[PDB]
Amino acid sequence: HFADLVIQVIDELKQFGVSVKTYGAKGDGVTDDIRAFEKAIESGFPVYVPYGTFMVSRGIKLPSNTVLTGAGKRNAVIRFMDSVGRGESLMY
Amino acid sequence: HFADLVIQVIDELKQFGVSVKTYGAKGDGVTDDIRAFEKAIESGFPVYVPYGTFMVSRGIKLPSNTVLTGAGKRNAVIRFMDSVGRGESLMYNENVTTGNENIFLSSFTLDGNNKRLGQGISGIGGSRESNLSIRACHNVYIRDIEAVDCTLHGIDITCGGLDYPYLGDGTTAPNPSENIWIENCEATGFGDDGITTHHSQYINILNCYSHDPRLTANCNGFEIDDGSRHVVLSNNRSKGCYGGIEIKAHGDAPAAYNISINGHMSVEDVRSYNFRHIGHHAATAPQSVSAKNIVASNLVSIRPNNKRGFQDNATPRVLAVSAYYGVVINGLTGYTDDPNLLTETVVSVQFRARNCSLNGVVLTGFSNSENGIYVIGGSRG
Amino acid sequence: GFGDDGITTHHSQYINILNCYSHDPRLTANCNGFEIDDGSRHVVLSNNRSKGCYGGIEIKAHGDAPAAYNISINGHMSVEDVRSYNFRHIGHHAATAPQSVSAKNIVASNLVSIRPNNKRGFQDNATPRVLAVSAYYGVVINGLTGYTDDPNLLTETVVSVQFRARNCSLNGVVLTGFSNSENGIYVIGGSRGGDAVNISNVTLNNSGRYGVSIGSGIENVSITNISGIGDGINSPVALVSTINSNPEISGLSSIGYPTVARVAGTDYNDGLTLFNGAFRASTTSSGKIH
Ligand SMILES: [Ca+2]
Ligand SMILES: [Ca+2]
Ligand SMILES: [Mg+2]
Ligand SMILES: [Mg+2]
Repeated sequence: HFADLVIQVIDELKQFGVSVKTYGAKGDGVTDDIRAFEKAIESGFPVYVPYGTFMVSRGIKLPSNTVLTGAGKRNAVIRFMDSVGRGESLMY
Repeated sequence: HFADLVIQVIDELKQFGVSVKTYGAKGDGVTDDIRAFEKAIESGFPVYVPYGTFMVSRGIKLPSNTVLTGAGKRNAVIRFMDSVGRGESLMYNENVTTGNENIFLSSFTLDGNNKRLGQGISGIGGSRESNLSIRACHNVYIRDIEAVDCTLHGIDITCGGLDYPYLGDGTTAPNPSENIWIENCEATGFGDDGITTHHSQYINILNCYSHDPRLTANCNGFEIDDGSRHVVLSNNRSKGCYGGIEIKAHGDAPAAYNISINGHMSVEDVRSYNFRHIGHHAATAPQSVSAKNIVASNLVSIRPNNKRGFQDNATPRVLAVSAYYGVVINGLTGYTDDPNLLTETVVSVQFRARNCSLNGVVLTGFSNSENGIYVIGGSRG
Repeated sequence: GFGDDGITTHHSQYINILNCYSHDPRLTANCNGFEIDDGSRHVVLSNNRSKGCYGGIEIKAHGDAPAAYNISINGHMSVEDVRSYNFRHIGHHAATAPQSVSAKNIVASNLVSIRPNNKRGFQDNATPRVLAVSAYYGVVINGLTGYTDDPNLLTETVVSVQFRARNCSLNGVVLTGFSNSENGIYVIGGSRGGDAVNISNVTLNNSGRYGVSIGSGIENVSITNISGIGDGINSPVALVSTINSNPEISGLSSIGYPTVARVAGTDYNDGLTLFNGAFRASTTSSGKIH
């Protein structure tokens, strides 16, 4: 309960803007983080992606005027889950 | 005791991955932070380097699949301590013999601290004592790195082993580096060459800047040396060096072949573009079996001179081609405001060189040289 | 590890693709490192690399598509691809087929093709090329280097201009190591061949049994400054070869080729200087010249 206050101080500092973990992203290579992304992008803020394997169950949609910068190649990873259907691009 | 909890919350957030300060790095310009680095890299996490002068007592080894990104040039600085011995490169890959894979180095200064050794000293032998040394490695991406005060090279790409191999001409050395990318990097105050390749293939050197070497020998801004092949150099700059770009080899080495230059600026160098194969220039000497294929465009040579007296005061050149077969030059501009710097020959093709195309050349200001363009004849012309 | 193409454009304009790296596709169809496809225009590609693909860079279109036009390449490295640089317009190659109204304008510099091969068997084992130009009008190439250490990978033709292609300039070309291919540079003639092409400042280091080859029925080709070496070639024939007599030729030299020039079934063993059409030299003024 203590760490959550420290986190929510940083999440309002917005060093890179709004982090995607602020909206409930794990990036643990298992958890479906799709809803965290959609929320972060529609907020109107530059979305940042820190370290982790951010799994996804459906394609990430990108509206107008979006800034999406991560921590690097093989650092901030975005992946489709082993049970995603057909017809969608990972990012579009 | 309170701050330590706040820190250890952030250290688990991993905004850039694991910070190097998490493992006990100070970056205060005094503390030896070597153990903090080694721990961070072996953790399997992308290591981040924040602000500070991160001192070191021995060379940083880099295993396979490492991401090492800092806070920028002249921001995240890595330095050798005033009491480090001889025989190590500031940063280099762990497996010296068989190399490593998938290394990514971004946004930091590397101060080799050659200053500590005294005036006019270079590497003790082989690829040893560079600010960065990539040996026998596959898929290496080097970005936004500044290499200052270097013992040997700023950045060196080579094959397996600490010594450079000399298997004669027409040979291809074992364990070569492969798929290398070097972008936005800077090399200065080096002992031998700013940025250099050996016995390695598939390399893009882009938008870099090598300048102002410490010494007076074969001190080239960019040197594509022994055994090198399939290299593109694009939009780099060199200044105050002997050769702006040198594509050569030694006698007992195979010459660099299939090298491309997509634009270059050469400022106040001695021989702005110098291609040759040492030991294959004389008439009685055996013919090079390796010195082939150079394509160069948009070459700029500015104020070529030898005021610093490189290579026993070798005469200045905008371009010199020797031994090589198949050299294509499209669009070359040589400019000088001082006619006394170059007096012999502005451009020359020589020493057994064949199949050369000079197309679209502007040479101006060389109003005191004997020859603009000179194809030398004679016994080995 | 892609299914179709590494990096690709369609029906879009104003694009800079810079310092990228597309390689090693999963499949075996039209798997190109970079593919500037249907409807594309005004694209610059600079200092990219491709490896282990079919086409290193492909600028094409499909039959029912307009061809990519006004495309620039400011340097490229193509490693172990099948057809390092492959330009065409499918459905506009055959003689009876309608002429492309879209396949125009390609400018390319500092092109590097390394070890072109088809070991993986792309496109029904299509024959390897350093460069292949088809259908397109107005192709400029300045500074091209093809290199191989293995002569068996490419055996047919190192460079070819074909399938209704027009207005092509090959300038500053070094092809080496292709000592087992039939042709270094080949402008194919015949019913749907290439025409209106300039080949200048070309050095062939053991590359092609026929160094430069011009097919039948071709009206307008210019060949200047070609020099070849053919010692290490398996049974070399001619440094330059031309089946008809109306290409123009100057500045030919070679060592190791039994014939420097074969033109209209005639050996010119130490080279030729040939101009066609009205001629005038060292005169102040003139009227009509047939
Ligand atoms: Ca040197
Ligand atoms: Ca395709
Ligand atoms: Mg060297
Ligand atoms: Mg397509």
